[PDB]
Amino acid sequence: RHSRLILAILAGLGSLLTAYLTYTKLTEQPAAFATGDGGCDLVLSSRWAEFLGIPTAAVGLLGFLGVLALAVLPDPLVKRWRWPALFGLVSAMTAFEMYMLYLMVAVLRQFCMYCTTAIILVAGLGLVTVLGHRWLDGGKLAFSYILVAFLTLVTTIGVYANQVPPPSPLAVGLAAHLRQIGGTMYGAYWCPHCQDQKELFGAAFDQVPYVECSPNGPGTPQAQECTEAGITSYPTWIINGRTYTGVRSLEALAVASGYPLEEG
Repeated sequence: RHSRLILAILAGLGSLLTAYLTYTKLTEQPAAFATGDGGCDLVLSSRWAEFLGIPTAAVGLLGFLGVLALAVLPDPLVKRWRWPALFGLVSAMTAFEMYMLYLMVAVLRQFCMYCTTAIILVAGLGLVTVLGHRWLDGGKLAFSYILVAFLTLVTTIGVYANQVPPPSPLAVGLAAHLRQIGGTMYGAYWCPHCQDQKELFGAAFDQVPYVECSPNGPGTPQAQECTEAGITSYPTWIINGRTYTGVRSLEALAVASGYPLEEG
């Protein structure tokens, strides 16, 4: 009943998923499955999927390679520190993953199988670590978690708040011009490319006239308003009667919008 073999076995698998989720991003190859419009295509290609410059998969590698090491190292300065070390580490791993899951539930509204697996794997770990050895302290486990979780979440968010810079400075100037001219961007929410186009503006985009094209996601016919103006792919800008395809630079959009760029 008590075992740390379920640890090394899950931690091994965890290591492999993470390993070639990293190898994928790190070589920019597509994920073995997906590319079916949004999904792992959006998720993996979105920001967040990188953490402090490296792949977030690569972060999860350190996690899954940590938990494996502890589980596989024989009882050594670890005998005393194994089952607390394992706990703190896995606590962190569950916390991170709940925020990742949150990202998918809200503020991506999209899911990834490779990412879901990760979660379930860590959920297997979380069960095992709690039930695979008891201190029967109760109060400390409940505390220790709430600490580590709070420490993970604070750092995690504080890294992802570092991820998006201010909408500066024409980013806001243009978003107000587009709002006034009525130049509109048509795009999906599941579209990675549109997310990129949204990225260039930053928090300024909230002014931009946007038309959500598929309110019911992938595989379902697009909203009428998009089919009326004659959209095919995303993103599409119709600014001043003229239509423009794909992502374009703030400079390129300024030209299409009649915004006066000044450098003298």
